Amino acid sequence: MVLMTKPGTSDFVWNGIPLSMELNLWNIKEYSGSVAMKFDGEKITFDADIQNLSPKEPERYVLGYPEFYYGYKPWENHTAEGSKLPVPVSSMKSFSVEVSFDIHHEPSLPLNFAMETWLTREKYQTEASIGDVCIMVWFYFNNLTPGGEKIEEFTIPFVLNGESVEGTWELWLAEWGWDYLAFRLKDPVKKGRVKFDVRHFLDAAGKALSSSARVKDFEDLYFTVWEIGTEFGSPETKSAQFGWKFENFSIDLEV
Ligand SMILES: OC[C@H]1O[C@@H](O[C@H]2[C@H](O)[C@@H](O)[C@H](O[C@H]3[C@H](O)[C@@H](O)[C@@H](O)O[C@@H]3CO)O[C@@H]2CO)[C@H](O)[C@@H](O)[C@@H]1O
Ligand SMILES: OC[C@H]1O[C@@H](O[C@H]2[C@H](O)[C@@H](O)[C@H](O)O[C@@H]2CO)[C@H](O)[C@@H](O)[C@@H]1O
Repeated sequence: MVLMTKPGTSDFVWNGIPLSMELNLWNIKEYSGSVAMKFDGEKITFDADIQNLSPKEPERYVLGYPEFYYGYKPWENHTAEGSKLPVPVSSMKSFSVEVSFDIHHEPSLPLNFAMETWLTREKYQTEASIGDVCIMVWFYFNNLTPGGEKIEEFTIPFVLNGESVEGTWELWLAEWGWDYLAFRLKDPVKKGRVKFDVRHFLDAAGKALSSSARVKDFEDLYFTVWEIGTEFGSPETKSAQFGWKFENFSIDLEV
């Protein structure tokens, strides 16, 4: 059992895969109340009942992103030992990700269930800047839209509860300190099991950024990490009650 009740990171191994869990309240300046994140060998759970919230920077909009991840998260300069990432995007033949999840939250809270990676020019950067890319995949959202603006839609297959389906994904793009691309599933799923190949999203992103003047050689960027978690909160959020459970996690990176 790994149990955290304050912001921090812990490495763990689940089904033979080395991972990191981060009770991530990155944009919260202050709060009162409770947070708890736990891994017990079969599932990872997170619960929060916090109040008196204020952001470190409202321009960033969200307040936090409790999560777990496989690989190297640039911002924390951290990877658990034994990860196959980072690798150049061009070396990835396929990268299957599967996980069961159940998200619960008070109705008014801005929240998503989103996975993400950071594509960087150098292998072990400690930040993203111009030339780098953040790609997110949102399977659920409540009172929250992605940053930037919606520019396209893509039809990308995934397996939902064991059944192959074709999802329709909106692609939202923002040019900030780095390029932000968020694919948002149009029929969000709040509880279920999903399995999909990240390569489809990398392919769509590479097409969308083909005429970019900021992102130069997409396929030469390093795919550093795969994060799974829930962003939550807006600049007006003063309290947050929500949590989640993730189970049945597996990956298959073919390089
Ligand atoms: O303490 C280490 C380092 O953390 C920096 O915060 C990171 C977070 O760790 C990371 O989760 C967050 O990712 C968000 C991203 O910025 C958004 O564009 C979008 O992708 O959603 C992500 C999850 O909400 O990025 C921030 C950095 O921007 C601290 O900022 C830094 O001071 C600190 O040293
Ligand atoms: O850290 C940035 C954050 O942006 C979130 O979208 C915000 C956007 O930043 C803001 O300009 C717009 O007015 O509101 C949206 C929220 O509805 C985005 O949802 C996050 O993924 C991203 O992390």
